[PDB]
Amino acid sequence: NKINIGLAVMKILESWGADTIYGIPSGTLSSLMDAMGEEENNVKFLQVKHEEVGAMAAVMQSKFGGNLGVTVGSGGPGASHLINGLYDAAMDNIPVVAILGSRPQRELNMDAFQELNQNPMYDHIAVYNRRVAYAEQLPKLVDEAARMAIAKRGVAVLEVPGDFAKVEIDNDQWYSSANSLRKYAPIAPAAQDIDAAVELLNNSKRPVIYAGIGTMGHGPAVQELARKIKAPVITTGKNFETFEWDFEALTGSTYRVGWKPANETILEADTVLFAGSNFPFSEVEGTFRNVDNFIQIDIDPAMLGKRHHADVAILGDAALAIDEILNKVDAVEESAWWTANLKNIANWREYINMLETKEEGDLQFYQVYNAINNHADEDAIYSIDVGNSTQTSIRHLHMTPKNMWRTSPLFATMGIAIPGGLGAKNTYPDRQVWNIIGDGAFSMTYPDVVTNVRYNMPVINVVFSNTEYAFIKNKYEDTNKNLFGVDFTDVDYAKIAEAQGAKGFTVSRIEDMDRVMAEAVAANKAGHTVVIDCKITQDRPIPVETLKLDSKLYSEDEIKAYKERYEAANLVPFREYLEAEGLESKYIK
Amino acid sequence: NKINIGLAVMKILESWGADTIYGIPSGTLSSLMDAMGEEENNVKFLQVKHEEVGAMAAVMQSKFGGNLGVTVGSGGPGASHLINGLYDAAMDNIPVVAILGSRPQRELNMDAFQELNQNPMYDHIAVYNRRVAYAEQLPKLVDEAARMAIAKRGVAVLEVPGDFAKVEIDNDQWYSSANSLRKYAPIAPAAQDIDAAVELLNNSKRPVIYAGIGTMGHGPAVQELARKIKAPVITTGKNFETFEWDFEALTGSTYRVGWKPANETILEADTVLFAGSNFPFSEVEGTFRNVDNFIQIDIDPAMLGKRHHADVAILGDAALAIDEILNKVDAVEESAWWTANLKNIANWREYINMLETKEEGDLQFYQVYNAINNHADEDAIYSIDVGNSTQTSIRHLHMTPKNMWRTSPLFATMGIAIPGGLGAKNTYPDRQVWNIIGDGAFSMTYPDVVTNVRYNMPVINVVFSNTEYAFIKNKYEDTNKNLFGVDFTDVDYAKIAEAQGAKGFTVSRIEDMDRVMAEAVAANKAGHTVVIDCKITQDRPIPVETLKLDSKLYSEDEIKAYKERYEAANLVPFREYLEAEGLESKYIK
Amino acid sequence: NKINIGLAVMKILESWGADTIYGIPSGTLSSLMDAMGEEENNVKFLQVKHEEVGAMAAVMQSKFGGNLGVTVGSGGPGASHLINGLYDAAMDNIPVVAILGSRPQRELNMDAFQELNQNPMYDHIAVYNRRVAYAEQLPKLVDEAARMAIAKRGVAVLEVPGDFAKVEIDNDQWYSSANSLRKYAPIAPAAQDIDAAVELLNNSKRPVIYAGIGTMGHGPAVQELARKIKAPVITTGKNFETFEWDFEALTGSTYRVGWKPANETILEADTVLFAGSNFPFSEVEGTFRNVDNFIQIDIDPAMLGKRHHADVAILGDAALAIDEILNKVDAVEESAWWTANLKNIANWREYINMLETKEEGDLQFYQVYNAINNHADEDAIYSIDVGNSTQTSIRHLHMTPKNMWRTSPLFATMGIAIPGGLGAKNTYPDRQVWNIIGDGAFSMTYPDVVTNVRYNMPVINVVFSNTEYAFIKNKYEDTNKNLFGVDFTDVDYAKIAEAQGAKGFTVSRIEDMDRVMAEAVAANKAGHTVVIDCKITQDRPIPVETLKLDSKLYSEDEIKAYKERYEAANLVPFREYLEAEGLESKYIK
Ligand SMILES: Cc1cc2nc3c(=O)[nH]c(=O)nc-3n(C[C@H](O)[C@H](O)[C@H](O)COP(=O)(O)OP(=O)(O)OC[C@H]3O[C@@H](n4cnc5c(N)ncnc54)[C@H](O)[C@@H]3O)c2cc1C
Ligand SMILES: Cc1cc2nc3c(=O)[nH]c(=O)nc-3n(C[C@H](O)[C@H](O)[C@H](O)COP(=O)(O)OP(=O)(O)OC[C@H]3O[C@@H](n4cnc5c(N)ncnc54)[C@H](O)[C@@H]3O)c2cc1C
Ligand SMILES: Cc1cc2nc3c(=O)[nH]c(=O)nc-3n(C[C@H](O)[C@H](O)[C@H](O)COP(=O)(O)OP(=O)(O)OC[C@H]3O[C@@H](n4cnc5c(N)ncnc54)[C@H](O)[C@@H]3O)c2cc1C
Ligand SMILES: Cc1ncc(C[n+]2csc(CCOP(=O)(O)OP(=O)(O)O)c2C)c(N)n1
Ligand SMILES: Cc1ncc(C[n+]2csc(CCOP(=O)(O)OP(=O)(O)O)c2C)c(N)n1
Ligand SMILES: Cc1ncc(C[n+]2csc(CCOP(=O)(O)OP(=O)(O)O)c2C)c(N)n1
Ligand SMILES: [Mg+2]
Ligand SMILES: [Mg+2]
Ligand SMILES: [Mg+2]
Repeated sequence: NKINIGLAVMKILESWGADTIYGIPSGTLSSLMDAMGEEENNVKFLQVKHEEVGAMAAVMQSKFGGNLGVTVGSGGPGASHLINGLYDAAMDNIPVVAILGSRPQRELNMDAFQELNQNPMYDHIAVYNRRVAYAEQLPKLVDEAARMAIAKRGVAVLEVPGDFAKVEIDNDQWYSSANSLRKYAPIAPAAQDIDAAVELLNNSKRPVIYAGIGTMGHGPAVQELARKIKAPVITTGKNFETFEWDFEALTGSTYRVGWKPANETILEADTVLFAGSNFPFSEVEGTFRNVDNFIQIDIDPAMLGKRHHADVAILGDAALAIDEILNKVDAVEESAWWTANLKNIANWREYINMLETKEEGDLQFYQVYNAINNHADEDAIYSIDVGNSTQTSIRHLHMTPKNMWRTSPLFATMGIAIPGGLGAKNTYPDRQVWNIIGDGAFSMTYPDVVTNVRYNMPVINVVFSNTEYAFIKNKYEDTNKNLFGVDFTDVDYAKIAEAQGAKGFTVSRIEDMDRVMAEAVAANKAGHTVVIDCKITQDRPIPVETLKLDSKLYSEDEIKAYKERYEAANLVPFREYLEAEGLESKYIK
Repeated sequence: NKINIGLAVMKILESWGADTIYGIPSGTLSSLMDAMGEEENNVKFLQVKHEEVGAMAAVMQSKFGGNLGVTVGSGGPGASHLINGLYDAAMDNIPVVAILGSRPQRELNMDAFQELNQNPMYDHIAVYNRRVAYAEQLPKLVDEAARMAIAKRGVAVLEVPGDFAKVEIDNDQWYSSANSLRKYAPIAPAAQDIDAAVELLNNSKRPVIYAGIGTMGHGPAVQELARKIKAPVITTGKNFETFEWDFEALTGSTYRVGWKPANETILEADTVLFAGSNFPFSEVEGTFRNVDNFIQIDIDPAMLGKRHHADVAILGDAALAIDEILNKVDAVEESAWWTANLKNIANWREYINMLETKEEGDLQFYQVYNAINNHADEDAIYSIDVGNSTQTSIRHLHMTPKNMWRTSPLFATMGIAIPGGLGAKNTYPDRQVWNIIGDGAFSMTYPDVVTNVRYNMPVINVVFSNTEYAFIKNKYEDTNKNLFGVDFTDVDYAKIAEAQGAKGFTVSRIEDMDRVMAEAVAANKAGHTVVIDCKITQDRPIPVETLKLDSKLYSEDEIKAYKERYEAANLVPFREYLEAEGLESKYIK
Repeated sequence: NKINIGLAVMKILESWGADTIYGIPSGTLSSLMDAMGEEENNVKFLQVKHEEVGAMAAVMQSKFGGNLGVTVGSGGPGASHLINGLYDAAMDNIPVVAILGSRPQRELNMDAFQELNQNPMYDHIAVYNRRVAYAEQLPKLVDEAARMAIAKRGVAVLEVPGDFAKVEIDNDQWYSSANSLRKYAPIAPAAQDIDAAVELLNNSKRPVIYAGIGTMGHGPAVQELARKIKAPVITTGKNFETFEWDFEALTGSTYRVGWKPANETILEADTVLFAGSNFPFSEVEGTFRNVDNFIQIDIDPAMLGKRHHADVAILGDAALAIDEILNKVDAVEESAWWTANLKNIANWREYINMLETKEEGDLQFYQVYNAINNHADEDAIYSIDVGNSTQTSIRHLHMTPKNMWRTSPLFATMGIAIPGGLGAKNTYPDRQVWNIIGDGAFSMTYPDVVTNVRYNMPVINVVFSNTEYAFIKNKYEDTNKNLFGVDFTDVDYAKIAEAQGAKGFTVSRIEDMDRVMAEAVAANKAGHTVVIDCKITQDRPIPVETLKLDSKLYSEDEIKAYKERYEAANLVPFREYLEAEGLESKYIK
């Protein structure tokens, strides 16, 4: 009883649940692909236009809760095109199997055509990186690659000479260890550490909960704890979906891609409950410079006390920890700290709502997000690209745990949106998927819009056309001293979409946004991939990391100019709200 | 309130329990070392003669249950000398902090004297590998390096420009996260998996327990389980101390560095309980080629089903798993399989004992080990080097859990013995420490014998002088086809020892061994480091991976020659014992 | 017609002149070594005690003008032990072939015993780094490795699975490209650039010639040019042998390992003729801070204008360039600049000679060098280790082009002396070879003294025993602010030497030095390797990089203390000599 090595490989991938391979077919990968669909195998190939899109899609697939992704790249240039997707997965600790094709074994080291040592290529970021030495061990290595990708939460790479998959072996000369896959259940926290945390929280006059994705799946519990001890909630740029968008005590996120409330709260807080987070701006932006006590909860020992000295360290699942704390902590009836924060939050929501609900004028991204909120399904999935217009989505999207919002948050590679949409739609074929993209990022990946069309994976692409980079337009004055230089004409994305078999729309006026969005959604429900080219203004989101509103921190002229520029006449500095409740700023003046 | 960065670094190391730095002082490391012993700091420097010895000692320190080790290497050649120690730690998953000195910041990239990019040097094996960008962050990075070394169980590397440690900072500009150190407690296994294991064990006619270091600390329980279900025990080359050397059912280890019983048992077994092991020879030597069922217990998901398909996979602490299995499994009163094995083991012990107890003649390593057994403390520590004479120690040393036996088991670097002795003696100053070394390995490290002398860390070095490499003398016929070529004259190690301030002994006769060993131990108890130059024969340990004893596997001539060569006339093939109990070989004929 | 791959490999090495392989025999290298000496092959194996010594010897062999060296390291720890030797070769641009042994092909990627990916190990420093993919291509790759090592002037690395060399192939399936070896002849400089150089030299009032090893073989011409235009000569730490030690206008080298004259001259010069040098201290020590014009000659375009802006750049052989300049430049009859320099040099020689010729007292390295000068052959070879006592040899050894002086000048790895002696003696069996070593460096390599003994390669080891590191004792005050901490007892090296089959001597008094040196040389001429343990004082060489002698640069107290400490009462600051000739310092005051 013999079996083709390529088929054995497909059977192994199938056993691990990796039923989708992303890439472009070619010579150095043909032997493997030729076995797909054989003997009832269910592994399918999803062909992309650029390998980086395939790599990112394989990765985003897991981020969205899908199966283990597999991405391939032909010897040399195909393999190197995977880099942005693999680095993203490495930094986000996302499991993914990358198979690098290669010239046949006989050609290795001969300086043959497109023949090179690809082992160095991804050695720095991989959790597994090997060049298959002979055909007969390919199955064992693919099996281990999957096992390692999952166990080590990262990129497992295999360089495979193109002649190996054609070889035949005895069926008893291969096996899958997928049946032995086991994962650790939630780890219960140490009572000693939970008690120390409870004591600090009980004695704090200004507690604040800072929740990262470690709290995913436990938003209701966090909101319950927040209300019990009257502690406002701050979230991370990756964790907005965990909370009800309209939660009374949600202050948003800190720093640039955040809200005004969160940025003011963290500088006035006394005790922080850092739950399931590895906020990267912590040290360099002095996020916790005014905090007195720091309590951290995490399942990874490497993270304990990393972003700030921890007065209390809790090793364990955030869910279990939050529950234990919720049960032991004292209830707080009233709090000036809480009252002041709720008003500060309400003030901010009045501002955001007024921008979103404008009725006429030149289109701004604010109204595009408004239209999305008015037409999106309650369980819609959002694949967000990297840029100023897209990341500001967290100030507008009315999400809940029913949604999923993913991007490239740390490596922050542009072009992640479209790949994300493919991974999502592949995992949830009957679910509404949105790709929110800036024109710069769209320009790096729009050729792959045809991929959604060809594979009947309908998505809604929302493109923000604002000529010059909005975000980049904010780093030649706040850091530099000269002008700018980031111009771009204006290509017709809607026309390009039509040329690709997709449905294109173009909108540039607030009064036309709702209708255009309605037609776009209806078109998507008819099974079409759509591209909405939103010609927006040059307006930038109000800089919440530099709030020029407090008269004790900035001059009248500054405040006046700041308000006029961002239409923020009605925003009120947090200190006013603190003082209105009988409290005083702990750092201002 | 200011503080020297070097001192802050020492305070951090002290907080993590890393109170010993191994290396050689010099310019590119002086700024750091100059702060040692300041403001009551207790971090001490242990100066070696070769940096590789310092690196290996820092690593072996942890292997022996000591504190986190720190090793330093001066810019360029000092740092590169650490390689063998770091690779060993990487492959053994042992935490260790390596600090690479470097030319001052101003000289970087200038192609100055001894100035180079050292980031590539250890990037492949490190769990952390960074070049400090500016003086003020050195404390934070040393703190994280320790946190990462421990959490990731590996090598954390920092390249430190020599001018950084001289800089001063505010005391509030640094902190240690050592107080937040937390580790996961033993993980309880899934009842479902324990039950599946119990069912297989209950229905097995020939069960065998294969225990690796995952069972460290639970030998009594394993021995109890072995007796309850009448399953012989096989151990790994790293796990002998876990069992009482004279346990009735201990068959030893498989393959070359093993015993005859274990090698025959594994080929006749039906069900294997692979507990806490990652035996590297599994696949390439077909260790489990005749097994029917395979049950594996491990705390690392990456290992489940790695060395063989697992019919049952148990994720969890070996201790807890063994206890649960012991409690649920059915007791077995009698077993022909067990009886046959006990006799096979007894036959082997008769052979080994007869070699160890010879009374007169040219010295063989067998009698050296006999002398060690007759004079060593019950809690003696053994630091074993890499070679034929030293590794065969597991066939002779009468150990128990009261002992510790460590070597370089996977990377297998020669020269690990002396460094191991330093790490051990540093951790246990009042405990008997033995370094068992071959002359080849001794020749790579004997200059450091002076280190034990100078720091008053008395150890007993036992050197096997056999001219040509015993092990290497067995790879020019069993693999090659030509002669050999591994000669060495015979230097006077005892004389060298005296020249270094140590006490030297020379012995070449069996009838002189006991007295020499007695004087050596007495000398060590007087506070002296000793070197026993054992001039042994060219005799090689009987090859248990190729037992030429069964008349159905080898010819009369072969058996006759095999017996005469290894004085094994009385060894009896396991099949005879199986048949004597009414059983039949499952593979022979 | 078939041939063993191992033999084909040896035939190829032989054709490239690589007739000596350094290393230690073992399993993963046996297949290759088993073919040595077959079918009249003349490649021999030189067995060392530590692989780093083998690597360094293979490299030093070429530095001393020998054949292409080959060094081997067994899979894992053997290969990693080569690092210090390979990094040295990489930084010095010395050709060398390194063969890394490896577990058999079938074991690769199986996580077998001592099995690992060694491709990352030396990728950063190698000019060629490949893992042989299959047995049949081994010959082609060894051939290319030699071709690349030589053409790229660096380290060519091949990882070779241990089972490949055993395979047989058709004799017509391999060939050597050694017959096609071709090298570029000296490149003639552009007349345009030579003329620009001549013009500057002609118009300079204070010309100085700074000669690096690019001038090797052309010292007489440089000395002739120096005299013709009356330009003093400065040499590099690697180029002393190029000049007659007593040349009237030789000022020595600049910075720490240099002479007083050179250090003062460079700061007073106007035009520098930088010939064949890449002096690493140039920028970081501001060597040329006071120069007005800079003319550089080099055969490597990458070096032109590297160490300083070049007013004139000459691409070409230093010999040809010097000759063209010598022929076109104007002769200079007299020069105050020249006269002042000759007197400054003479003053320095009076100082050095008085220290070297002391008659009685505690031994200092000065008198050891004196004894060497009085007994060494005119064509003696000097292998110098890294340290304060050894590098200061350039202030004392009376060398000429008949000698060869080599060390590890840039990577600066300690332990280079003994390996250098092996490479030298292997290349010149009937030539006197000296290894000058500090006790610290000796302690990292003395086990290999037995290698010279066993292979009958008689060398004279001169060891400076000064307890604490002399050089290191000068970096805890001139850079740090605390005490020191670099103590070492005092082992009996002479006794160790005797134990190794060598002849040991011990000397600690000036009045005994000549006799001891005489007996040592006579013993070496009797075919014995000798070890002279020179117990010297703690005295440090006078710091020429910080001359506290000029009353306009330092205080009376400083000058007085400086003179008393270094017995330099009679040294006169260069400015006095300049002013005596009617000139003025261009920077002092
Ligand atoms: C252009 C751009 C701008 C951005 N701007 C901002 C900004 O202004 N503000 C902002 O906040 N973000 C911003 N981000 C996102 C930011 O870079 C980070 O990716 C994000 O804040 C990290 O969020 P996190 O801490 O929730 O999760 P991660 O960094 O993913 O860390 C999660 C932590 O939770 C732990 N964990 C996981 N599971 C559990 C469990 N069950 N129990 C306990 N612990 C668990 C993990 O071990 C880990 O330590 C931006 C991103 C981009 C691309
Ligand atoms: C020259 C030389 C020759 C050798 N020859 C032999 C030989 O012939 N035979 C031989 O057997 N060895 C030999 N060895 C040793 C061999 O190379 C391996 O290092 C050794 O067998 C590995 O043993 P192990 O499986 O116990 O542990 P490891 O390889 O260290 O693996 C231990 C396993 O236990 C798991 N674990 C850890 N803690 C727990 C826990 N609490 N609960 C559950 N699981 C846990 C780990 O995750 C891991 O999978 C030799 C070594 C040398 C240097
Ligand atoms: C501990 C220690 C201390 C030291 N201290 C000092 C010190 O104080 N002072 C000092 O001077 N040195 C010192 N050195 C040596 C120093 O580090 C350098 O290695 C040495 O100065 C480099 O000398 P170089 O310029 O002659 O040659 P290299 O750096 O080898 O460069 C030679 C140049 O010549 C060129 N070249 C080669 N062939 C030709 C040709 N035919 N024609 C033209 N150009 C050619 C090359 O391309 C190259 O640019 C020390 C070394 C050590 C280990
Ligand atoms: C692949 C990649 N290249 C470059 C960058 C740098 N970068 C970050 S934001 C940005 C501007 C992107 O502009 P666009 O997508 O048009 O978004 P906008 O800021 O205008 O909304 C750039 C170039 C990046 N993050 N990723
Ligand atoms: C650093 C290092 N170099 C080389 C090897 C290869 N090797 C393995 S065993 C061996 C022989 C060692 O001989 P010795 O220490 O004399 O022990 P013996 O086998 O004679 O008892 C060698 C060279 C190794 N394991 N480590
Ligand atoms: C392999 C290596 N390790 C460390 C250094 C750092 N280093 C440079 S000089 C020196 C002192 C060496 O002392 P020794 O050989 O005794 O010579 P001395 O200075 O006393 O004459 C050291 C440790 C180096 N150059 N190479
Ligand atoms: Mg844009
Ligand atoms: Mg030996
Ligand atoms: Mg010294």
